[PDB]
Amino acid sequence: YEASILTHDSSIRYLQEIYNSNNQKIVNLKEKVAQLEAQCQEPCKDTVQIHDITGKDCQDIANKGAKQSGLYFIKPLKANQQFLVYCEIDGSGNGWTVFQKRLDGSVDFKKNWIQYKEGFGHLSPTGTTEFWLGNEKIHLISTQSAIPYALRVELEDWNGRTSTADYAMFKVGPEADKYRLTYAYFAGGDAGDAFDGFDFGDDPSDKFFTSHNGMQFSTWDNDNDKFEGNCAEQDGSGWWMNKCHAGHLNGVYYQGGTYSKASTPNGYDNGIIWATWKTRWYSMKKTTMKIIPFNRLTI
Amino acid sequence: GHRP
Amino acid sequence: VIEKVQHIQLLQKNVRAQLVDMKRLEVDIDIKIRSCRGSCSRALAREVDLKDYEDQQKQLEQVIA
Amino acid sequence: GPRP
Amino acid sequence: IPTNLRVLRSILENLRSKIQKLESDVSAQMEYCRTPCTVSCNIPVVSGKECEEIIRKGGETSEMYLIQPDSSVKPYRVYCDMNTENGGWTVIQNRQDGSVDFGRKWDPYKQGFGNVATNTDGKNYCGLPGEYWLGNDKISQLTRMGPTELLIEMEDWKGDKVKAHYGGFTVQNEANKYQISVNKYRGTAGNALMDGASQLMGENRTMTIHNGMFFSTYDRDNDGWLTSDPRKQCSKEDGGGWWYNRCHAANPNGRYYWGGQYTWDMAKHGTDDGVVWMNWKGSWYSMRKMSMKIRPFF
Ligand SMILES: *[C@@H]1O[C@H](CO[C@@H]2O[C@@H](C)[C@@H](O)[C@@H](O)[C@@H]2O)[C@@H](O[C@@H]2O[C@H](CO)[C@@H](O)[C@H](O)[C@H]2NC(C)=O)[C@H](O)[C@H]1NC(C)=O
Ligand SMILES: [Ca+2]
Ligand SMILES: [Ca+2]
Repeated sequence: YEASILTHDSSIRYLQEIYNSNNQKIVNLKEKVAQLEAQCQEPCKDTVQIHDITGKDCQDIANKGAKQSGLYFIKPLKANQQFLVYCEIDGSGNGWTVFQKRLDGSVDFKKNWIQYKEGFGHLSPTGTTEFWLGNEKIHLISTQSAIPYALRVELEDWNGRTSTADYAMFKVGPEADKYRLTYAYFAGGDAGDAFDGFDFGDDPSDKFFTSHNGMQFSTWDNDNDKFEGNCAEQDGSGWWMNKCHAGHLNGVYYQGGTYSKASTPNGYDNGIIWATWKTRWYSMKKTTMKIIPFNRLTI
Repeated sequence: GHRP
Repeated sequence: VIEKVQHIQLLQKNVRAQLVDMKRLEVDIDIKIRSCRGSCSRALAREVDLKDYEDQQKQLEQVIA
Repeated sequence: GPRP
Repeated sequence: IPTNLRVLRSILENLRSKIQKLESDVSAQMEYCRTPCTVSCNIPVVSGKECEEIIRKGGETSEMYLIQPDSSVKPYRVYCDMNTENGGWTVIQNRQDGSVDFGRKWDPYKQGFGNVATNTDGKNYCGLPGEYWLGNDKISQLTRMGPTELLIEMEDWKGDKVKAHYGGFTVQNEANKYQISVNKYRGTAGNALMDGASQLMGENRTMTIHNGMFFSTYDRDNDGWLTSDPRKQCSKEDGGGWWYNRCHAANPNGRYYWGGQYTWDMAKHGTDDGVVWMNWKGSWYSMRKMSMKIRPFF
């Protein structure tokens, strides 16, 4: 209401007090702001981590002490540079180098030559993602000076059953020879030797024309199969085609397992099939192709 | 900016 | 220039300095807190309003005259 | 995939 | 003295309360900072010396990739832009929110800092870039591998975009104070690196050219500002590590001001720190988005 001139003397000092107090609090706040800063420099912690141990392949790593399955860097002898791979290390010192993985249809496998050559998909530290490691790498890993390799295929239907198929002296050629697939023989497997062809019952040569040992890798943009048509193209995949296939792991992902000639764009069976274990109209739920030094596979 |  | 009039002049230059000073800490803190979003679990959601600071700044000067 |  | 003591009390009490709000807001942040943010970036299979090789190897999606410029150092994560202008762009600097602090010392600027990428929501891979500075040693090495062009992109808080290309971009090693060199400019954001601050004349505009400058950080003065006051360094004021001259036309690594518009009485040292690029919005506008990406020339 406009106090007396005698109020001024006191009222004026009341400001000086809260003003100075304010100042102090500001000095202490700037301090705290300084400490908060040392708290906000780190980046978010990434769950996916790559291990330190490296070798010529997963088995080398598994033999250097590696113990848990995960992402590692490997570098085969003749490899120009190292590359990230997925290693499966069981409790017996076995280290598998996985190069193909299907499990949900997340990744499209209708890729071109180069893509199948360099690889595609994603490597996850828990083997829960689909991918194609890459023909070139597969070649390097399976052709290291005097080291017989073995290939294991693991199937899993939409019921819960899981079967395997093994191949001794597995190998993939250089690009010069279209990464040709070859092996010494079927090493057994309750999944069946679908690499030896299948008597589909549509002709006398079905066996021969659907066998894979010796086949070169083929893609829509690079046909190297034994068929005037384009296997890789009509079946929308990248694979060691003949005319065309008994096994088709990089095939179209069909949810459920059962698909009809109508489901396909061009009648022919183009799913993830393996003739010696299921019908040509049954696509697998989980697919996995891994290799390891042969001598390592049960002596 | 500049520091003339 | 009187006994108190000199005091009141210093409290003007002081609150004017503190009014601009604070107006800054308010911005500094807004940036510093947001810059924690890429480190910490979360960043306290907030919004600055320089209006109140500007309103008072123009408000002070009016009386300082 | 036995092509005719 | 009449209604004067009246106002002076009102403002001081207001500030008092405002100090209570900030003390309060800073306490919360401190607690939330007792635990980190997190990401889960499954690494893509295809890799290469850099993004250009990856795109050529068939990596056609913009996400985080692992690249190895050379057998020397171990592979490191980077964000690849495979969509802007034929892709193959390796992001070396990114700004989009104010999540990461850029006012760091020399070492963090040398090793790199920030988040390279974050999860795309519901996805196992990180297809979104975060805010980050790749690292000086890394940037220098990429440029010296061969001719490198530089693409700088930006956007205001309203959505307008402008780019600043450079046919030649190089960064010398640490021994040479990461000296920067660019040329063959073009684009719509204005050549702020070579020519200098567009709105300045003669001598003034020159002291704002970055080309040829050395990299400086608030704890390592290599600016084109010859002075004696230990507080008059372009990195201490303007905040953030950059190829400051005297002081800048472009402040890509400046303070991220929300809203864009900002003024001298908001700035810490009253300077024009803030994601600025004068040649387009002037000295008092902080871009909403700011990024620097490289790619082999040809
Ligand atoms: C170079 O800039 C300086 C700094 O002044 C600031 O920047 C100017 C571009 C302009 O925007 C000013 O309003 C800013 O304050 C100029 O400073 C001159 O300094 C002298 C000596 O103190 C003074 O007498 C002048 O009036 C100032 N500038 C003028 C003529 O208005 C300087 O003049 C600028 N010179 C050039 C190269 O343009
Ligand atoms: Ca053919
Ligand atoms: Ca200096």
